[PDB]
Amino acid sequence: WFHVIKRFDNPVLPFNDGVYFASIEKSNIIRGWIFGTTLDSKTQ
Amino acid sequence: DISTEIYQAGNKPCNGVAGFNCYFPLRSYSFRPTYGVGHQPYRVVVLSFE
Amino acid sequence: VQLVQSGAEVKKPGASVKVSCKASGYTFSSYYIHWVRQAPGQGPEWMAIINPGDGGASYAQKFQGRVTLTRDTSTSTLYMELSSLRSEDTAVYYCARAEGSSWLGWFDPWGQGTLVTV
Amino acid sequence: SVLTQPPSASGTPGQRVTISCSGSSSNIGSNYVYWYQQLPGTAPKLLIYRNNQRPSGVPDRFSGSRSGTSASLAISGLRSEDEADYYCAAWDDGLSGSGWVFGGGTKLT
Repeated sequence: WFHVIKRFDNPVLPFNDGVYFASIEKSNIIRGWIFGTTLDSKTQ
Repeated sequence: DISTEIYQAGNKPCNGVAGFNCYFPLRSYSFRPTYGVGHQPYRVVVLSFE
Repeated sequence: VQLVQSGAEVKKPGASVKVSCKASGYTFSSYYIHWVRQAPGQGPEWMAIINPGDGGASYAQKFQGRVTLTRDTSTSTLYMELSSLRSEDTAVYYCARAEGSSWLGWFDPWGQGTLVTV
Repeated sequence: SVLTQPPSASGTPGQRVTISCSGSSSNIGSNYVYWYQQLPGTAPKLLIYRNNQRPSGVPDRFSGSRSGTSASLAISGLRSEDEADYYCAAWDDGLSGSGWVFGGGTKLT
Protein backbone atom coordinates (compact mmCIF):
# COMPACT_ATOMS: atom_id res chain seq x y z
CA TRP A 1 0.00 0.00 0.00
CA PHE A 2 1.29 3.43 -1.02
CA HIS A 3 -0.40 6.64 0.11
CA VAL A 4 -0.01 10.34 -0.65
CA ILE A 5 -1.11 12.70 2.12
CA LYS A 6 5.24 17.14 0.78
CA ARG A 7 4.35 13.45 0.63
CA PHE A 8 6.12 11.53 -2.14
CA ASP A 9 6.18 7.73 -2.52
CA ASN A 10 6.67 6.57 -6.11
CA PRO A 11 9.44 3.92 -6.38
CA VAL A 12 10.05 1.46 -9.21
CA LEU A 13 8.75 -2.01 -8.44
CA PRO A 14 9.64 -5.47 -9.80
CA PHE A 15 7.24 -7.20 -12.18
CA ASN A 16 6.63 -10.95 -12.13
CA ASP A 17 3.77 -13.02 -13.61
CA GLY A 18 1.42 -10.07 -13.97
CA VAL A 19 0.36 -7.44 -11.47
CA TYR A 20 -2.84 -6.27 -9.76
CA PHE A 21 -3.18 -2.49 -9.44
CA ALA A 22 -5.94 -0.99 -7.29
CA SER A 23 -6.60 2.64 -6.49
CA ILE A 24 -9.04 4.39 -4.14
CA GLU A 25 -9.56 7.98 -5.20
CA LYS A 26 -11.80 11.00 -5.63
CA SER A 27 -9.56 13.67 -7.24
CA ASN A 28 -8.08 11.56 -10.12
CA ILE A 29 -4.38 12.22 -9.60
CA ILE A 30 -3.06 9.19 -11.55
CA ARG A 31 -2.61 9.88 -15.27
CA GLY A 32 -1.11 6.57 -16.40
CA TRP A 33 1.80 4.15 -16.25
CA ILE A 34 5.29 3.76 -17.71
CA PHE A 35 7.19 0.47 -17.76
CA GLY A 36 10.06 -1.25 -19.55
CA THR A 37 13.37 -2.69 -18.39
CA THR A 38 16.17 -0.09 -18.65
CA LEU A 39 15.08 3.17 -20.36
CA ASP A 40 18.53 3.18 -21.97
CA SER A 41 17.19 4.65 -25.26
CA LYS A 42 17.85 1.23 -26.84
CA THR A 43 15.19 -0.97 -25.23
CA GLN A 44 11.60 0.07 -25.91
CA ASP B 1 13.52 -5.26 -30.67
CA ILE B 2 16.70 -3.35 -31.48
CA SER B 3 19.89 -4.02 -29.50
CA THR B 4 23.34 -2.87 -30.63
CA GLU B 5 25.23 -3.60 -27.40
CA ILE B 6 28.50 -5.55 -27.38
CA TYR B 7 28.29 -9.22 -26.44
CA GLN B 8 30.41 -10.46 -23.53
CA ALA B 9 31.25 -14.03 -24.53
CA GLY B 10 33.99 -14.62 -21.95
CA ASN B 11 34.43 -13.67 -18.31
CA LYS B 12 36.31 -10.45 -19.12
CA PRO B 13 34.65 -7.02 -18.65
CA CYS B 14 34.96 -4.83 -21.74
CA ASN B 15 33.03 -1.87 -23.13
CA GLY B 16 33.20 0.04 -26.41
CA VAL B 17 36.22 -1.80 -27.83
CA ALA B 18 35.38 -4.65 -30.19
CA GLY B 19 37.53 -7.73 -30.69
CA PHE B 20 38.51 -10.62 -28.42
CA ASN B 21 35.58 -11.58 -26.13
CA CYS B 22 33.75 -8.40 -27.29
CA TYR B 23 31.53 -9.39 -30.21
CA PHE B 24 28.97 -7.54 -32.31
CA PRO B 25 25.78 -9.66 -32.55
CA LEU B 26 24.67 -8.06 -35.84
CA ARG B 27 26.12 -9.68 -38.97
CA SER B 28 24.89 -9.18 -42.53
CA TYR B 29 23.87 -11.53 -45.31
CA SER B 30 25.55 -11.36 -48.71
CA PHE B 31 23.44 -11.96 -51.82
CA ARG B 32 24.84 -12.32 -55.33
CA PRO B 33 22.95 -13.51 -58.43
CA THR B 34 25.52 -16.26 -59.06
CA TYR B 35 24.91 -17.98 -55.71
CA GLY B 36 23.36 -21.43 -55.66
CA VAL B 37 19.94 -22.50 -54.47
CA GLY B 38 19.83 -22.37 -50.70
CA HIS B 39 21.84 -19.15 -50.61
CA GLN B 40 19.06 -17.42 -52.54
CA PRO B 41 17.04 -14.89 -50.48
CA TYR B 42 13.50 -16.22 -50.04
CA ARG B 43 10.72 -13.84 -49.05
CA VAL B 44 8.61 -15.37 -46.28
CA VAL B 45 5.15 -14.32 -45.09
CA VAL B 46 3.23 -16.10 -42.33
CA LEU B 47 -0.29 -15.87 -40.95
CA SER B 48 -1.61 -15.68 -37.39
CA PHE B 49 -5.02 -17.35 -37.56
CA GLU B 50 -6.90 -17.85 -34.31
CA VAL C 1 29.72 2.84 -79.81
CA GLN C 2 31.97 -0.20 -80.14
CA LEU C 3 34.43 -2.34 -78.20
CA VAL C 4 37.84 -3.56 -79.38
CA GLN C 5 40.17 -5.99 -77.63
CA SER C 6 43.91 -6.04 -76.89
CA GLY C 7 46.75 -8.12 -78.33
CA ALA C 8 48.32 -11.10 -76.58
CA GLU C 9 50.23 -14.30 -77.33
CA VAL C 10 51.10 -17.69 -75.83
CA LYS C 11 52.28 -17.64 -72.21
CA LYS C 12 53.81 -20.13 -69.82
CA PRO C 13 51.39 -22.28 -67.79
CA GLY C 14 50.93 -21.43 -64.14
CA ALA C 15 51.45 -17.69 -64.66
CA SER C 16 49.40 -14.49 -64.88
CA VAL C 17 47.98 -13.27 -68.20
CA LYS C 18 46.60 -9.73 -68.49
CA VAL C 19 43.52 -9.30 -70.69
CA SER C 20 41.58 -6.10 -71.38
CA CYS C 21 39.23 -4.37 -73.80
CA LYS C 22 38.18 -0.74 -74.02
CA ALA C 23 34.69 0.71 -73.66
CA SER C 24 33.12 3.70 -75.39
CA GLY C 25 29.76 4.89 -76.64
CA TYR C 26 26.79 5.69 -74.42
CA THR C 27 26.69 6.59 -70.73
CA PHE C 28 28.61 4.27 -68.43
CA SER C 29 27.05 4.21 -64.95
CA SER C 30 23.78 2.50 -65.98
CA TYR C 31 24.90 -0.39 -68.23
CA TYR C 32 26.15 -3.72 -66.90
CA ILE C 33 29.14 -5.39 -68.56
CA HIS C 34 29.30 -9.10 -69.40
CA TRP C 35 32.42 -11.13 -70.16
CA VAL C 36 32.11 -14.62 -71.66
CA ARG C 37 34.67 -17.26 -72.67
CA GLN C 38 34.26 -19.48 -75.75
CA ALA C 39 36.28 -22.61 -76.52
CA PRO C 40 36.82 -23.71 -80.14
CA GLY C 41 34.82 -26.73 -81.21
CA GLN C 42 32.45 -26.50 -78.24
CA GLY C 43 29.98 -24.21 -76.51
CA PRO C 44 30.90 -21.02 -74.67
CA GLU C 45 30.91 -20.69 -70.89
CA TRP C 46 29.70 -17.59 -69.07
CA MET C 47 32.51 -15.79 -67.23
CA ALA C 48 31.45 -12.67 -65.31
CA ILE C 49 28.99 -9.81 -64.84
CA ILE C 50 30.26 -6.40 -63.69
CA ASN C 51 28.49 -3.26 -62.46
CA PRO C 52 30.46 -0.08 -63.26
CA GLY C 53 30.70 2.78 -60.82
CA ASP C 54 31.07 0.89 -57.54
CA GLY C 55 32.64 -1.95 -59.56
CA GLY C 56 30.38 -4.75 -58.37
CA ALA C 57 31.58 -8.21 -59.34
CA SER C 58 30.21 -11.74 -59.46
CA TYR C 59 31.76 -14.97 -60.69
CA ALA C 60 30.65 -18.47 -61.62
CA GLN C 61 31.30 -21.68 -59.69
CA LYS C 62 34.13 -22.93 -61.90
CA PHE C 63 35.98 -19.59 -61.73
CA GLN C 64 35.26 -18.36 -58.19
CA GLY C 65 38.41 -16.80 -56.75
CA ARG C 66 40.86 -18.25 -59.27
CA VAL C 67 40.35 -15.25 -61.60
CA THR C 68 40.62 -11.56 -60.70
CA LEU C 69 38.88 -8.66 -62.45
CA THR C 70 39.31 -4.92 -61.99
CA ARG C 71 37.33 -2.02 -63.42
CA ASP C 72 37.36 1.77 -63.53
CA THR C 73 35.23 4.63 -64.82
CA SER C 74 37.35 7.59 -65.97
CA THR C 75 39.99 5.62 -67.90
CA SER C 76 37.30 3.08 -68.96
CA THR C 77 39.40 -0.08 -68.81
CA LEU C 78 38.28 -3.59 -67.87
CA TYR C 79 41.03 -5.94 -66.72
CA MET C 80 41.29 -9.59 -65.87
CA GLU C 81 44.51 -11.16 -64.60
CA LEU C 82 44.29 -14.90 -65.25
CA SER C 83 46.32 -17.20 -63.00
CA SER C 84 46.78 -21.00 -62.77
CA LEU C 85 46.55 -21.62 -66.52
CA ARG C 86 45.79 -25.17 -67.66
CA SER C 87 45.35 -26.63 -71.12
CA GLU C 88 41.65 -25.97 -70.44
CA ASP C 89 42.40 -22.21 -70.31
CA THR C 90 43.12 -21.97 -74.06
CA ALA C 91 40.06 -20.17 -75.45
CA VAL C 92 38.76 -16.79 -76.69
CA TYR C 93 37.39 -14.12 -74.36
CA TYR C 94 34.62 -11.65 -75.24
CA CYS C 95 33.55 -8.46 -73.44
CA ALA C 96 29.92 -7.41 -73.74
CA ARG C 97 27.16 -4.98 -72.76
CA ALA C 98 23.83 -5.62 -71.02
CA GLU C 99 20.41 -4.01 -70.68
CA GLY C 100 21.46 -1.73 -67.83
CA SER C 101 20.88 -2.14 -64.07
CA SER C 102 19.66 -5.69 -64.81
CA TRP C 103 21.52 -8.93 -65.49
CA LEU C 104 18.60 -10.67 -67.24
CA GLY C 105 17.78 -10.11 -70.89
CA TRP C 106 19.35 -10.00 -74.33
CA PHE C 107 23.09 -9.58 -74.86
CA ASP C 108 24.44 -6.54 -76.71
CA PRO C 109 27.15 -7.23 -79.33
CA TRP C 110 30.54 -8.59 -78.23
CA GLY C 111 34.03 -7.64 -79.39
CA GLN C 112 36.53 -9.51 -81.52
CA GLY C 113 37.74 -11.63 -78.59
CA THR C 114 41.19 -12.48 -77.25
CA LEU C 115 42.74 -15.89 -77.88
CA VAL C 116 44.85 -17.40 -75.09
CA THR C 117 46.84 -20.65 -75.33
CA VAL C 118 49.37 -22.37 -73.09
CA SER D 1 21.43 -28.32 -65.83
CA VAL D 2 23.45 -29.43 -68.86
CA LEU D 3 21.17 -28.40 -71.80
CA THR D 4 21.54 -31.39 -74.12
CA GLN D 5 21.67 -30.56 -77.83
CA PRO D 6 21.75 -32.77 -80.95
CA PRO D 7 25.27 -33.12 -82.40
CA SER D 8 24.16 -32.00 -85.87
CA ALA D 9 21.16 -30.81 -87.87
CA SER D 10 20.74 -32.30 -91.34
CA GLY D 11 19.25 -30.23 -94.14
CA THR D 12 19.06 -29.53 -97.86
CA PRO D 13 18.65 -26.17 -99.62
CA GLY D 14 14.99 -25.21 -99.87
CA GLN D 15 13.18 -26.89 -96.95
CA ARG D 16 12.26 -26.71 -93.26
CA VAL D 17 13.82 -28.49 -90.27
CA THR D 18 13.60 -27.90 -86.52
CA ILE D 19 16.53 -27.58 -84.10
CA SER D 20 15.76 -27.97 -80.41
CA CYS D 21 17.35 -27.67 -76.98
CA SER D 22 16.10 -30.07 -74.31
CA GLY D 23 16.70 -28.97 -70.73
CA SER D 24 15.78 -29.98 -67.19
CA SER D 25 13.25 -28.49 -64.79
CA SER D 26 13.55 -24.84 -63.66
CA ASN D 27 15.90 -24.01 -66.57
CA ILE D 28 13.71 -23.74 -69.68
CA GLY D 29 10.23 -23.82 -68.19
CA SER D 30 11.20 -21.14 -65.67
CA ASN D 31 13.17 -18.53 -67.63
CA TYR D 32 13.22 -17.64 -71.31
CA VAL D 33 15.63 -19.04 -73.89
CA TYR D 34 18.00 -17.32 -76.32
CA TRP D 35 18.87 -18.60 -79.80
CA TYR D 36 22.26 -17.76 -81.32
CA GLN D 37 23.93 -18.45 -84.66
CA GLN D 38 27.72 -18.48 -85.13
CA LEU D 39 28.86 -17.63 -88.63
CA PRO D 40 32.42 -18.81 -89.39
CA GLY D 41 35.06 -16.12 -89.05
CA THR D 42 32.64 -13.58 -87.58
CA ALA D 43 31.59 -12.55 -84.10
CA PRO D 44 28.27 -14.10 -83.02
CA LYS D 45 25.08 -12.11 -83.53
CA LEU D 46 21.71 -12.01 -81.78
CA LEU D 47 18.74 -13.20 -83.81
CA ILE D 48 15.75 -13.51 -81.44
CA TYR D 49 14.40 -12.13 -78.18
CA ARG D 50 11.99 -14.14 -76.04
CA ASN D 51 10.26 -16.10 -78.76
CA ASN D 52 7.22 -13.92 -79.43
CA GLN D 53 8.77 -11.14 -81.52
CA ARG D 54 11.75 -10.22 -83.67
CA PRO D 55 14.41 -7.95 -82.07
CA SER D 56 15.10 -5.50 -84.91
CA GLY D 57 14.01 -7.23 -88.10
CA VAL D 58 14.41 -10.62 -89.79
CA PRO D 59 12.10 -12.25 -92.37
CA ASP D 60 9.57 -14.44 -90.55
CA ARG D 61 10.77 -17.68 -92.20
CA PHE D 62 12.34 -18.62 -88.83
CA SER D 63 9.94 -19.43 -86.00
CA GLY D 64 10.75 -20.14 -82.36
CA SER D 65 8.59 -21.75 -79.70
CA ARG D 66 8.73 -23.55 -76.34
CA SER D 67 7.28 -26.94 -75.39
CA GLY D 68 7.40 -27.98 -71.74
CA THR D 69 11.06 -28.10 -70.75
CA SER D 70 12.41 -27.74 -74.30
CA ALA D 71 12.75 -24.97 -76.88
CA SER D 72 12.54 -25.34 -80.65
CA LEU D 73 13.37 -23.28 -83.74
CA ALA D 74 11.93 -24.17 -87.14
CA ILE D 75 13.92 -22.91 -90.12
CA SER D 76 12.76 -22.88 -93.74
CA GLY D 77 14.16 -21.71 -97.07
CA LEU D 78 17.58 -23.14 -96.26
CA ARG D 79 20.58 -21.69 -98.11
CA SER D 80 24.26 -22.55 -98.33
CA GLU D 81 25.04 -19.20 -96.66
CA ASP D 82 23.14 -20.09 -93.47
CA GLU D 83 25.13 -23.27 -92.76
CA ALA D 84 26.41 -22.42 -89.28
CA ASP D 85 26.38 -23.54 -85.64
CA TYR D 86 23.35 -22.95 -83.42
CA TYR D 87 23.44 -22.35 -79.67
CA CYS D 88 20.90 -21.83 -76.91
CA ALA D 89 21.45 -19.87 -73.69
CA ALA D 90 19.37 -19.90 -70.51
CA TRP D 91 19.49 -18.90 -66.85
CA ASP D 92 20.03 -22.14 -64.93
CA ASP D 93 19.27 -21.39 -61.24
CA GLY D 94 20.67 -24.76 -60.20
CA LEU D 95 22.32 -25.91 -57.01
CA SER D 96 25.75 -24.35 -56.27
CA GLY D 97 25.85 -21.96 -59.21
CA SER D 98 23.26 -20.17 -61.34
CA GLY D 99 25.19 -18.93 -64.36
CA TRP D 100 24.18 -18.27 -67.95
CA VAL D 101 24.41 -21.87 -69.11
CA PHE D 102 24.59 -22.81 -72.78
CA GLY D 103 23.64 -25.84 -74.82
CA GLY D 104 25.81 -28.44 -76.48
CA GLY D 105 26.78 -28.11 -80.12
CA THR D 106 25.06 -28.67 -83.46
CA LYS D 107 26.16 -28.35 -87.08
CA LEU D 108 23.83 -27.44 -89.95
CA THR D 109 24.41 -29.47 -93.11
